[PDB]
Amino acid sequence: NWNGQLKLLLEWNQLDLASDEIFTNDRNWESADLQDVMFTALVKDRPKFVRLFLENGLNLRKFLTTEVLRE
Amino acid sequence: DLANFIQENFKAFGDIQFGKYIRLSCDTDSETLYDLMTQHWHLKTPNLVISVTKNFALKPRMRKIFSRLIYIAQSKGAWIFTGGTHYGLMKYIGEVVRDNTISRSSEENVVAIGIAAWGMISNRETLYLAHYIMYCLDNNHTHLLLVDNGTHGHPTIEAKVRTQLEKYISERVIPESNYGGKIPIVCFAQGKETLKSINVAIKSKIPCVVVEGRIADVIASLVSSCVKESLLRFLPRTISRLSEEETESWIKWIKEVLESPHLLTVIKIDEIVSNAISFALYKAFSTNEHDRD
Repeated sequence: NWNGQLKLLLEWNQLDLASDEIFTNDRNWESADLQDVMFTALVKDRPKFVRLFLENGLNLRKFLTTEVLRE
Repeated sequence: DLANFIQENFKAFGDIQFGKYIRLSCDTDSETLYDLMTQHWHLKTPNLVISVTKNFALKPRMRKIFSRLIYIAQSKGAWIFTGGTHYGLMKYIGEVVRDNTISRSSEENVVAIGIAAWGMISNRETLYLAHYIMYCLDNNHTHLLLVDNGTHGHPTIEAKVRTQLEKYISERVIPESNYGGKIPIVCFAQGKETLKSINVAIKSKIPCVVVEGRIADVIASLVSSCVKESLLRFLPRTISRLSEEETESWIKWIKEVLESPHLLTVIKIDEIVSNAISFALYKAFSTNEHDRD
């Protein structure tokens, strides 16, 4: 369950460690997987993590639906 | 006229807009293929690159490396070779190509010239100029030559014949080419498919370049127990899927790759790409000793 392991490291603002452990080539991820993490990433003002999520194939125009903007 | 003539010989090949592509089954003469490409259109090749990559996540620097590679190919005038259009690294190459053309335009152009099989792709209308709508393809590549004859589930069938063509062009001689009649050829490694193609390349006496998480990383680490240690270090999950005897086959292939040191070349962590390419070429030119005098 790499998602929870990622959530914990997202709480504390730690990038260098997270890149290595959760973002290696063996495992895979898609935007559908990362939408919720992205939402919190934006809300809590975690910029470098937004960079990390955008580098690894997160389509931003697809993520911003009108409901998310209302929220 | 000539196109309709070719279809009869092959026993259909228009252009898709939304470049020109051709369909060939297999065993086509490499000389005839190159002659047709020159006859119909295009021009001679001062230098052509080949790359073998299967999803992979781009890194902050890898994009710089490959953008520089494509810029150099633009500067000199070159053909690039890629396998299919499965999105990933090759799709990024296509995007860089498309960006470069509009960025510069003016004189000259670059060609991707991708190669793949008929079976892997989804169905498409068969001729004149049938439109195409998006196992998958990339829009950036200019032309893709089609291979693999008649198959529906055969995987990586074209991967053989592609290497064959990669060997042929070198043999062709052009006077006053600035390389003594031998057009240069270089391989760039981004996994297992690249490993096999490296052995084919070396057997064809073609220098290759390897970046400083796959076979390429194992090759860099190298710079029996040795093979197994590097293999286990490079990829935990990949080795487990392979059977024990497949590891012996991997040992044999790695031994073949390391057999000759001079042809192979390695990058080290702005102009590093250009320097590596030139260095690779230079080693081959130096081995013969005919350039020495």
